[PDB]
Amino acid sequence: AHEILIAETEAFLKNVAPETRTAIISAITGGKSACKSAAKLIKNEHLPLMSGEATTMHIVMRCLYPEIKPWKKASDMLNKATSSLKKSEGRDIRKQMKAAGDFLGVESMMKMRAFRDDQIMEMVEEVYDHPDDYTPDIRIGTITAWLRCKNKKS
Ligand SMILES: [Mg+2]
Ligand SMILES: [Mg+2]
Repeated sequence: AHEILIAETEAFLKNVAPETRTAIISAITGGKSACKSAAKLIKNEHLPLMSGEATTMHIVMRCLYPEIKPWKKASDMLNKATSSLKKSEGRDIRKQMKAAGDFLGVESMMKMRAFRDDQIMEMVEEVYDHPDDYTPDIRIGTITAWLRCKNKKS
């Protein structure tokens, strides 16, 4: 569903410059080495992105290629954003994510269970903190659904 992911990332980045957006999108669709390089560029904050835009893009990139190490700024952010969740609540979310299977499943899970922002964000934290615990379909689906949610507020 990486095609839909790319589309949502493009929309998420609509307000940045072309070359810049083009540089990011071209890299993330350019293979593992290209995406890795783009993630390093992102975390070093050389591009003129807002803090939230940079962390969002690093999450997208690590979700695509989990060999990319975690950026503390993004990691810490997801921790704070979900700090009010009981461990039991997160346990339920892990199971439900897995059972969701793919993008359509994950989107449906978020909507039909009327998830709060913190619950959505716990799904994103699961894929960012523990990408290897989830299939590519779940990682991409979760991040796509998350980006779709944000873009609908634009
Ligand atoms: Mg965490
Ligand atoms: Mg958490």
